[PDB]
Amino acid sequence: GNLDQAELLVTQALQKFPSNALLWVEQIKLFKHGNKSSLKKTIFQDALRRTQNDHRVLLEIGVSFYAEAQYETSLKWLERALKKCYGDTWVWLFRTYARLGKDTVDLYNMFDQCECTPREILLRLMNDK
Amino acid sequence: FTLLNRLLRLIVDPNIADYITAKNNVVINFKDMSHVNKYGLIRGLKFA
Amino acid sequence: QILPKIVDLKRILQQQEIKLLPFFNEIIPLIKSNIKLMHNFLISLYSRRFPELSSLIPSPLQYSKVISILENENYSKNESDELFFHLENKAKLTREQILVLTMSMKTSFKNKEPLDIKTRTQILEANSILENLWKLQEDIGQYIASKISIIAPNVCFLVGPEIAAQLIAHAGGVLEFSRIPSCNIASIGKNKHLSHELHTLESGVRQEGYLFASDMIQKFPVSVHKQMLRMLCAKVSLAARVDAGQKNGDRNTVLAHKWKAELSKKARKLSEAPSISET
Amino acid sequence: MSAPNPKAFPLADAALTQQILDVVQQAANLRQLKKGANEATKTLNRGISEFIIMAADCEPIEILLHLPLLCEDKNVPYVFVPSRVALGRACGVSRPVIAASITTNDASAIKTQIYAVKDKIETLLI
Amino acid sequence: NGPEITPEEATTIFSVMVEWLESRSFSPIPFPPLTYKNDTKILVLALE
RNA sequence: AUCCUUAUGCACGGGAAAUACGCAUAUCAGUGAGGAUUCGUCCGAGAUUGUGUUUUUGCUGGUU
Ligand SMILES: *OP(=O)(O)OP(=O)(O)OC[C@H]1O[C@@H](N2CN(C)c3c2[nH]c(N(C)C)nc3=O)[C@H](O)[C@@H]1O
Repeated sequence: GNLDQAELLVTQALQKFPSNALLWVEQIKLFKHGNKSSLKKTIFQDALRRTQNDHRVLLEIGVSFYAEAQYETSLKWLERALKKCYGDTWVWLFRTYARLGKDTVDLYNMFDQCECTPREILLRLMNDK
Repeated sequence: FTLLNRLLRLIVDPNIADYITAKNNVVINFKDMSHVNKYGLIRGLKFA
Repeated sequence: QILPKIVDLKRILQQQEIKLLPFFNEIIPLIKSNIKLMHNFLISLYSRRFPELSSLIPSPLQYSKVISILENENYSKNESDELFFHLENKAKLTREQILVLTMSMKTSFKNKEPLDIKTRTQILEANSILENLWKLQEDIGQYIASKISIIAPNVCFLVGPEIAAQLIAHAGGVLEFSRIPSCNIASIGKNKHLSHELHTLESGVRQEGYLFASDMIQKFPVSVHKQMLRMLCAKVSLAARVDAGQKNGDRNTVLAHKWKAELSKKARKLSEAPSISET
Repeated sequence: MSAPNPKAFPLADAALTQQILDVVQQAANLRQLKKGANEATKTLNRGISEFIIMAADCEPIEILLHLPLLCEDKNVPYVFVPSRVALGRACGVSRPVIAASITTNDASAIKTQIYAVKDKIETLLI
Repeated sequence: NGPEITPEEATTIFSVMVEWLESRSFSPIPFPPLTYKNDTKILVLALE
């Protein structure tokens, strides 16, 4: 608790490094209930410019949407994170189509090409929501 | 226009239709006078 | 849980009808976040039914209401002008907003199937939640509108208390509003922006907010509007920054007097126009 | 001078002002600087700032006094310099300027002047 | 006085086009793609 | 001592433009000029007003 201080710990830590990839993920996770809605767009640009590229930034920005809403808007991001691929992304993907429909089996082969309980877990993670 | 946008959507992809509807607003000057064109079609534009 | 928590807060405010306002600050971000959920949750339900309505009707309250009206069985017999009348009367719309609905009604959605019972329930439950939230938000502003002389003596002096109350209810506090940089203010009370909006004013004001409706703007000829938002929007933020600074026990106006004097005198000069030239 | 504004704090001396205003201008020419209040207030919200400089004799002073309370939450140093007219020049502007925020680029050429001056400024905040 | 087309009037109009195009089986015109065959031929025509 | 960066000054050499360049006992202007927006926000310094010259400014050379 006191995520309020986590605002500053990110800041101090991010002043020092900053290009680090992880640190921006927690700067992002913040805006979820960080409730500062204005600057979120500008900060996703910086996170995506500062580290550029990456995965976890793209994945976390994606999830910030899926968490909220707009299951269609979070698709672009998660799909955009794959083209740079690694198991963290696929979970959110199947979740999205669940809130969407009918695409599930065909996407499945891709999974095997990126590889065993990975088939068995996917269901484990599909039961989360 | 509010009809025109719809009809062009029917026959075209919105991104263009929106442009066509927008291009006809403008602000028309003749020497000292000036009025926005809300209602009619301006026939001086190429796609008219 | 909503109805339980909602009923008391309206009465908790009505029972009082200072300490609350700091709680008020916390609340304003919270209500808004939830509404953008429920609104975006209702869209999830009509993606199948009527995909274009998301665009054409932007705000949740007018979207949630049209959800119902359109969903209602009684109107659906067909060749009912009741629909039109209803929209106009019930979920406030202007002629322009209906024309789009009518035609968009033809291309996209299917009336062959009327949405299922489960989903109907969800909508009803979602609509009720939305209404509860919206009422709460509306109530908050009035209470704010009552305290304006107390919390923001300068801002009411320029803009007028009807509006100041609307502004401060957006960031949810004087502090928050003082943080806002002046370019972003003028766009607060803007309904939204869609492609077929079909707008270019004579003014040349691309963004029309709550401030745009104020006194210090529309008391002047139409040519000087785009110059007077900007000139006023800055002095609002200067006023709002002073209000946060000001001690709660004593609030003194005086800053406003300069900032009106300048503004009225400055607006005159823009209008005045050139002195005539020797040939 | 005139009575230096009691709310002005930390107030840089003569020797620090020369060292600060010189950094300002040195950043202006690399366009790492941002001038004015709102431009500076924008910076902090984003999180790119290094330190804020303000005018002490800004008339009335209450219009910038919000910056200090914002800076303390983002952990960003700040100081007042004794005139606005001088700060106007350093930013490359004809006309008076009451606040300015140097920004971050960690590939920058001047990086080592900045850490120098923040080190000096944070001392003043006791 | 607002737009003179009246909502009830509009449906009658817009409905006719909708049936015609569908009757005629009309694919809508796409947006001009970045890679498009005729971009050259259609610039030269247009500029000349 | 070498080397490197930015600003300013004089300068060889190479280009582009003059519908362009200025001037004012004159109005405002980061205490926000003037714009952009995917509507969430984003850039941040000149805009008015009167005026001077603008198919040309100075300077040489040929041929009649
Ligand atoms: O060029 P000259 O020998 O005339 O320099 P000066 O005689 O003016 O005298 C003292 C200065 O010499 C410079 N030097 C000289 N050397 C060899 C040297 C210098 N500086 C450094 N550093 C400071 C890194 N390293 C050296 O090896 C200095 O400027 C002295 O002030």
